[PDB]
Amino acid sequence: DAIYYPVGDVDIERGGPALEVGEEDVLVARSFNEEDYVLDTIAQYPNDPTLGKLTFMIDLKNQQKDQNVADFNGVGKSKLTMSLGYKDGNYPSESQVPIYTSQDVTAKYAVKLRLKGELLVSGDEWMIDYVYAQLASLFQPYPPANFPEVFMCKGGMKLGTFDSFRRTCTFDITYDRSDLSFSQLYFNLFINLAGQKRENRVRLRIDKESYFELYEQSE
Repeated sequence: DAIYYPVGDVDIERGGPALEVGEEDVLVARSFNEEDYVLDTIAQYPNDPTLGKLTFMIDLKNQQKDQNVADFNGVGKSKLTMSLGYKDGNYPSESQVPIYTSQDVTAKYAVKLRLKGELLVSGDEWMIDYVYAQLASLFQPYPPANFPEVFMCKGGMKLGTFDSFRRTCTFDITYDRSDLSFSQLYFNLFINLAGQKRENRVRLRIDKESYFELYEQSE
């Protein structure tokens, strides 16, 4: 009966080729890091103590903003948000938050990013059921392979390397493509853990090499 949105070993990349940034292109957003940081948050469902499943997503952020661009939601520390419930993998509307918001339909965009780090569950009573990174003009479109709105989707062993028990996933992915159109741009991790308990202490290390850049392309 559950609304359940798994993505396995998927590797989707869309867009024009890597932008060779020229004099007329404009950097409209850039975030980066000077050191590693770790998100460390207990995952659990309020109001439902049913054991065995934790579905959550990560708003992906970097701590430094390029001082020549406007503030944007991709600046800060990454954070974890539970799905609507144990049997509902959707997210509340108020949590469906874009990294960047466009104000001009005619704009064409290019993105350069690196996402490097590690997801770790705590202890030995949980495993990673699925995990994927997604850049898209929609929030959690499903199945993502069916949407041209999905620009980058990297899941499972296409996202990173797991330990023997799938307690950890260590990743280092890049994306560099152009000619993108959107109203709103989303950059997230979508995760589900399966296990024997009601909660887990979840850690996500974002390595200092992680960064995000957005260009408006010269027409």
